[PDB]
Amino acid sequence: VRPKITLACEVCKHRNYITKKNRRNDPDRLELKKFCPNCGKHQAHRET
Amino acid sequence: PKAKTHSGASKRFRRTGTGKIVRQKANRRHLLEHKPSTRTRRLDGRTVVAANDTKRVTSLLN
Amino acid sequence: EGGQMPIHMRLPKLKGFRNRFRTEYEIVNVGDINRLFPQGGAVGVDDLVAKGAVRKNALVKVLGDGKLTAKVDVSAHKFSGSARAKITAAGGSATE
Amino acid sequence: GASSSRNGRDSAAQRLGVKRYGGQVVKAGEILVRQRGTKFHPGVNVGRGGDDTLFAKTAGAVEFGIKRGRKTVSIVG
RNA sequence: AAUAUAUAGGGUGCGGGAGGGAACGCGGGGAAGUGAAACAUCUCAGUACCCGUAGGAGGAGAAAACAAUUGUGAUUCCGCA
RNA sequence: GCCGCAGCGAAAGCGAGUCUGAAUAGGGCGACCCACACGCGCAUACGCGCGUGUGAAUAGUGGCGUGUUCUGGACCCGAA
RNA sequence: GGGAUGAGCUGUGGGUAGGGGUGAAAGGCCAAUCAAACUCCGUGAUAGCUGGUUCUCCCCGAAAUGCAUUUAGGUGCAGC
RNA sequence: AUGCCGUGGUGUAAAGCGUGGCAGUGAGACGGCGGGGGAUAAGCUCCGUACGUCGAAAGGGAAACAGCCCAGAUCGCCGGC
RNA sequence: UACUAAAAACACAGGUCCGUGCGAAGUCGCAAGACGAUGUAUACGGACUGACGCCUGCCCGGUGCUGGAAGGUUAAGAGG
RNA sequence: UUGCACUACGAGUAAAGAUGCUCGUUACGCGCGGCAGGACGAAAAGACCCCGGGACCUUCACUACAACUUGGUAUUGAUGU
RNA sequence: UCUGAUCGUAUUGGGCAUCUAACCUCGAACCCUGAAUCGGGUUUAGGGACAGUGCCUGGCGGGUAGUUUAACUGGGGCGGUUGCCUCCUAAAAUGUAACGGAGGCGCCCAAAGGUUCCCUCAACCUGGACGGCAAUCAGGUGGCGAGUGUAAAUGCACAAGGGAGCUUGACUGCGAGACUUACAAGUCAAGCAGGGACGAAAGUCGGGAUUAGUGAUCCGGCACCCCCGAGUGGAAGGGGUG
Ligand SMILES: *C(=O)[C@H](CCSC)NC=O
Ligand SMILES: [Mg+2]
Ligand SMILES: [Mg+2]
Ligand SMILES: [Mg+2]
Ligand SMILES: [Mg+2]
Ligand SMILES: [Mg+2]
Ligand SMILES: [Mg+2]
Ligand SMILES: [Mg+2]
Ligand SMILES: [Mg+2]
Ligand SMILES: [Mg+2]
Ligand SMILES: [Mg+2]
Ligand SMILES: [Mg+2]
Ligand SMILES: [Mg+2]
Ligand SMILES: [Mg+2]
Ligand SMILES: [Mg+2]
Ligand SMILES: [Mg+2]
Ligand SMILES: [Mg+2]
Ligand SMILES: [Mg+2]
Ligand SMILES: [Mg+2]
Ligand SMILES: [Mg+2]
Ligand SMILES: [Mg+2]
Ligand SMILES: [Mg+2]
Ligand SMILES: [Mg+2]
Ligand SMILES: [Mg+2]
Ligand SMILES: [Mg+2]
Ligand SMILES: [Mg+2]
Ligand SMILES: [Mg+2]
Ligand SMILES: [Mg+2]
Ligand SMILES: [Mg+2]
Ligand SMILES: [Mg+2]
Ligand SMILES: [Mg+2]
Ligand SMILES: [Mg+2]
Ligand SMILES: [Mg+2]
Ligand SMILES: [Mg+2]
Ligand SMILES: [Mg+2]
Ligand SMILES: [Mg+2]
Ligand SMILES: [Mg+2]
Ligand SMILES: [Mg+2]
Ligand SMILES: [Mg+2]
Ligand SMILES: [Mg+2]
Ligand SMILES: [Mg+2]
Ligand SMILES: [Mg+2]
Ligand SMILES: [Mg+2]
Ligand SMILES: [Mg+2]
Ligand SMILES: [Mg+2]
Ligand SMILES: [Mg+2]
Ligand SMILES: [Mg+2]
Ligand SMILES: [Mg+2]
Ligand SMILES: [Mg+2]
Ligand SMILES: [Mg+2]
Ligand SMILES: [Mg+2]
Ligand SMILES: [Mg+2]
Ligand SMILES: [Mg+2]
Ligand SMILES: [Mg+2]
Ligand SMILES: [Mg+2]
Ligand SMILES: [Mg+2]
Ligand SMILES: [Mg+2]
Ligand SMILES: [Mg+2]
Ligand SMILES: [Mg+2]
Ligand SMILES: [Mg+2]
Ligand SMILES: [Mg+2]
Ligand SMILES: [Mg+2]
Ligand SMILES: [Mg+2]
Ligand SMILES: [Mg+2]
Ligand SMILES: [Mg+2]
Ligand SMILES: [Mg+2]
Ligand SMILES: [Mg+2]
Ligand SMILES: [Mg+2]
Ligand SMILES: [Mg+2]
Ligand SMILES: [Mg+2]
Ligand SMILES: [Mg+2]
Ligand SMILES: [Mg+2]
Ligand SMILES: [Mg+2]
Ligand SMILES: [Mg+2]
Ligand SMILES: [Mg+2]
Ligand SMILES: [Mg+2]
Ligand SMILES: [Mg+2]
Ligand SMILES: [Zn+2]
Repeated sequence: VRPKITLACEVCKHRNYITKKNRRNDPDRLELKKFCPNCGKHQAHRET
Repeated sequence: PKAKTHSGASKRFRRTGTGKIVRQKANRRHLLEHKPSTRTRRLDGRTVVAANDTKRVTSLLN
Repeated sequence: EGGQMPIHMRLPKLKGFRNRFRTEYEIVNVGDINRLFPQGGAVGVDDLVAKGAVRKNALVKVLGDGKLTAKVDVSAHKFSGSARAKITAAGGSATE
Repeated sequence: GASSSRNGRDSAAQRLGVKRYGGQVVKAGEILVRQRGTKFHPGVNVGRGGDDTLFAKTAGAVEFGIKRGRKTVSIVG
């Protein structure tokens, strides 16, 4: 019910981050601004 | 005959230029989600074998 | 260690591999060309062996530790970057 | 025999308490009072910490005192 | 011979084999106790034992060889690596 | 042939440095003599930088002896 | 004391061999030994277990606690 | 109250610390004091104590009496306290 | 039960069930071969009750045994 | 069988049941026939109990193998439908 | 020429039936054979591409074989327990045992995180339509008796408790110096740089008031980096980072 999701970038698609969400409270994939070390700046991040 | 070296401990320890015996650090292979980045950075790199272990570790490399 | 997981199984393996094709070079500094050859001249790979500065039948490589004041014309494999400077700063040369 | 091991368990002692006392020269970063909560409060040149650890920010001598009821840990620089 | 071509089998005369030996050799069969602080993979160990079969020794051997851009040029054995 | 002669790094590789890193940021590992004269930016006298020494103390490796350890039955005796 | 014309007792000769024989069944018997015989070899089997370990003097001198353990009468590391 | 950490004086040879060689030990016992278990029973059991002794400590005293009190045997003496 | 147990234990004639159509089934053997048997279902082997008299009730869910093959799952080989 | 030997008893004390220690009490030295209370008498490195190892036995504990058995393929062919 | 049906020639595969020549017979006769219930050969009578065996493959398999079957324990068995977190025992630092006395944990939260600004509660007293001991309202008294996602302790009213706007630092590259410690581990960390969030600024932010919500190594899986690439160029595989 609390799986480990991974957060890939939206420009270079590198899987930079891993965290946990709830699956019944959040059926759709998270979107967060996080730092991308390849791009050198904050990009968007969805799940996979 | 001839003294065989321990094949396991020679894949885990090595020597520097002066004679210190370095090693890596545990707890950094899996189950890395709940470990914050202040912990996975403390376990990064190499450290010196402690002063109490360095007799048995030397005798397994020789 | 009495039963527990010992020091050579608690700890992870050292990372990486060992290169099968690594070519090692034997080391002479340019601060040893000064002390062994103060009159200068030709410094061959065979001349460094007989003076005891380097081993037999191996590839030499001149590095740049120390001062150089003599005027030497040294032939070697793979000169360093900072050793072509100190050799030509006295009037010599460096050929492969 | 009545198996009255209904309660036979404990945690590990956490080594809390005051670690550098008064009039004692410290370095930058030395942990002064490790504790649960703010039994002691940060004063001058003392930061709190993530689990209320009360380290040091500047070398000097440690002195304790009172600041409106809440007792403080300070460092004379 | 049955059965015809013929063979199986029989008669006669020449040569040879069998068995033994302390170790060594080559081909084949092949444990366990033990070690793993238990044990099954693995070890012990292709060891003990066993079978075939030699020779004064045997086996191997005259490149479907290595090597890596120059090269070495049958095999066996010892020292290194 | 072995050991000493340069190290760092997973390795390519570079080398009194080197790996990590965007970093002329910081750390890890490794090198690196002020007890004195002099010149010099110049420190109150005291020292960073840099030349000649006053001529700083380095150093390994092969035998033999001894203590311990390793592979073997391994200090000796003893099963079912 | 039980059988004593019977599923009787007995002589001589022969057969069955070790995870096998034989058993009107007790794990009985198989050369004074049997819940897997004897002899030789692997073999100087292994034993965290018990026992033993030989001349002298001089100086210093403990521990029986902590941590972990298929660990609790063993052992590693720390303390001394 | 004690104990504990820091610092400034003073005192004390065989104290402390770093790094190597070689260990043994990891079954403790009783006594004083503070406690848990037990019936505030045990020569009972489990902990604390810069507490002691035995273990590894002879000599004197407690009739005898590892653990209590006094005292620490280098050797000699038909000397004193 | 040779060597502490002779019994109520084992055997037994009698009973039932299951196996076997004949170099049988079962057993000793890697095989050939043998016993079974110079026997042929009124015989032979396996299991359990144990002269004789009166009798032997109910349960096919569980695990076996025998027979069946509708559908489910399932190896190598073919296929590529 | 046996460490010794000019080997009493009571009430004690001690590894908690003393010929050997303490305080007492009793006993002339040595033999021969008897008795069996103690010498924790003699014999068997406790068979019970626990700890470590071993054996053999069981089963719907684990992993294997003999035997029995399935299908493919070789031995393995021809003509029909 | 394509979807679909049908027909024809050739090739090959599966069933069923027949055939004989491989193979099979402890059916018979004859011969080696003088003496033969063995054996082989010839002929005949039946079976027949089945059976048997070889290689591959699934099933069943105490019939047999090698071994495991935990420790703690006021003797063993039976019962109970084993790791992490909080209290007391615990003798006013730290630490401290027993099958001593009490309880919790193997999570939950996309806001219950970051920041900025504002607020003060429970209980009680008086008044009030349905309305009651206690819903909502108004006023007094009230300094913490309420509250904190979750156990207890230490905290917290200056709020870490109640409310709202914007957000993603629930970051990447690191880290002087310390706590704890046999070792392996565990804990805290000012500050520097990149790139951000809130705020007028100062500044605070590397998850949550704090301490549990976990698992060494080995062997594998995926994404990325393009480091080695067994003659060379690739590839296979290995390596690093997450
Ligand atoms: C139990 O007492 C007994 C032992 C023999 S007498 C000490 N067990 C079996 O015989
Ligand atoms: Mg939501
Ligand atoms: Mg990894
Ligand atoms: Mg991480
Ligand atoms: Mg374990
Ligand atoms: Mg606690
Ligand atoms: Mg936190
Ligand atoms: Mg011969
Ligand atoms: Mg074995
Ligand atoms: Mg074995
Ligand atoms: Mg073993
Ligand atoms: Mg052993
Ligand atoms: Mg020859
Ligand atoms: Mg290296
Ligand atoms: Mg550096
Ligand atoms: Mg010698
Ligand atoms: Mg009579
Ligand atoms: Mg009579
Ligand atoms: Mg009679
Ligand atoms: Mg019996
Ligand atoms: Mg006998
Ligand atoms: Mg046996
Ligand atoms: Mg052997
Ligand atoms: Mg032995
Ligand atoms: Mg002394
Ligand atoms: Mg030790
Ligand atoms: Mg112990
Ligand atoms: Mg102990
Ligand atoms: Mg004790
Ligand atoms: Mg006691
Ligand atoms: Mg005491
Ligand atoms: Mg007391
Ligand atoms: Mg006791
Ligand atoms: Mg003493
Ligand atoms: Mg002792
Ligand atoms: Mg004494
Ligand atoms: Mg005395
Ligand atoms: Mg006396
Ligand atoms: Mg006097
Ligand atoms: Mg008898
Ligand atoms: Mg009798
Ligand atoms: Mg019958
Ligand atoms: Mg048969
Ligand atoms: Mg019948
Ligand atoms: Mg039956
Ligand atoms: Mg009966
Ligand atoms: Mg049925
Ligand atoms: Mg007398
Ligand atoms: Mg007496
Ligand atoms: Mg007496
Ligand atoms: Mg006497
Ligand atoms: Mg007499
Ligand atoms: Mg008598
Ligand atoms: Mg008696
Ligand atoms: Mg006796
Ligand atoms: Mg005994
Ligand atoms: Mg069965
Ligand atoms: Mg078949
Ligand atoms: Mg077949
Ligand atoms: Mg078995
Ligand atoms: Mg036990
Ligand atoms: Mg008990
Ligand atoms: Mg305390
Ligand atoms: Mg205290
Ligand atoms: Mg519980
Ligand atoms: Mg908010
Ligand atoms: Mg709040
Ligand atoms: Mg996270
Ligand atoms: Mg650090
Ligand atoms: Mg910034
Ligand atoms: Mg702004
Ligand atoms: Mg910060
Ligand atoms: Mg929490
Ligand atoms: Mg492993
Ligand atoms: Mg290639
Ligand atoms: Mg790849
Ligand atoms: Mg990194
Ligand atoms: Zn990106």
